[PDB]
Amino acid sequence: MRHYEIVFMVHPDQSEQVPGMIERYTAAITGAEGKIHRLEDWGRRQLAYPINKLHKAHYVLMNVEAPQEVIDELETTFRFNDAVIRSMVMRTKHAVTEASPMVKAKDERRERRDDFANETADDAEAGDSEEEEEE
Amino acid sequence: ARYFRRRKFCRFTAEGVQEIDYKDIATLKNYITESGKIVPSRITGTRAKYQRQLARAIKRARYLSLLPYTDRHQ
Amino acid sequence: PVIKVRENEPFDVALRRFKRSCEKAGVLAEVRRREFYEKPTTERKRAKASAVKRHAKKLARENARRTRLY
Amino acid sequence: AKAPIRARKRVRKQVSDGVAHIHASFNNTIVTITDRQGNALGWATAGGSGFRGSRKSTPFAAQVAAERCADAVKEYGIKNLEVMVKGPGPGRESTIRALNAAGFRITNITDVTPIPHNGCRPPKKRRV
Repeated sequence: MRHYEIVFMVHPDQSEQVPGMIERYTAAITGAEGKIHRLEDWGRRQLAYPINKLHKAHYVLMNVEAPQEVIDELETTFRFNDAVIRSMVMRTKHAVTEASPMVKAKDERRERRDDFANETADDAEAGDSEEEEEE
Repeated sequence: ARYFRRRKFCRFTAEGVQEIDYKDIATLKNYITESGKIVPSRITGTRAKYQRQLARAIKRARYLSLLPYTDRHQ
Repeated sequence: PVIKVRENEPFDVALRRFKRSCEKAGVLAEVRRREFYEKPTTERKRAKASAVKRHAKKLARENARRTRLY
Repeated sequence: AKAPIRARKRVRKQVSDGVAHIHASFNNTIVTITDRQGNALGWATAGGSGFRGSRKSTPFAAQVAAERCADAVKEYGIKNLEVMVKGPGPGRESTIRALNAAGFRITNITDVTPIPHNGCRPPKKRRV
């Protein structure tokens, strides 16, 4: 099998309803003798054009070992979902060995790389736990 | 004596052979200005192979909506 | 036009040296022209080329200055 | 009540603060003071000061646009500005100098010219 990496997006209203998605995707990869090496949240990002009449949306990142056809299959699942509103999937990628790696990139998102339309607190109920003494 | 004080991706052959990766958008922030421009090799602290590889990852993250790309946003 | 600044209302400090968006600015390189593989270094050698009496006079000043024989 | 004063003792708003937005254009300069939410309160121009394209495009015409715009907002009780500028035109500091010299207090000057990631094909002047 292959090391993979997955990005996918949901609305801001769904940024604390994304762990319920990550449960199913995890269970697809663990079902396949694959393992989750990292799970991470990139938070709310600002959009050049409204999707379904709203200017912002929520990004998440997973980092895995999985068979490549699982991540073929999962890139297609995002692309067939209307709640999952855009993805990118990329071949031959792995997690960091670091704990809480993502907190420093959450910090970058809330500062210069959104337009901060929505509270930090709902988007942070996704992905990597912000253990600030590990990072 | 042996060994001497290396520079970023220096004194070795088997580092920065393959690309410097985009997922660390917090590290990528280091290599952009306050107008979302790329900084060249002499500023990232790296040589030609590694800067070409940085500039692909920097590009990637900004057009993925993960890294700053101007002083402005909407 | 004005860039961004730590300054207290700069308008009485005659800055122009960085104070552009396009006007002698770096983004003027693809704005309003063709691609030109040769031009942008050719046009340096050409611009310099005609003022040769004034060029040669500074060169001659420096050769006469440099020798400590006066 | 006495008979009223020869010049006003009072002024109907006192919002203190605003932004002078300048569009220093390739043929003109336009100055507008707006409240902090961007609703414009009054404006004035280079070109309306008796100048065509050929003279309205200068920092001296722009210098005068700033004075007529400082007068345009007098009743809204603003005195404190920050400044935002866009467009290729030279109406970008002589304007500010005469803006501050028409009884306002400037504290910041910032650019708001939009710059692209390559973008679309540019407009043409002198077939350039």
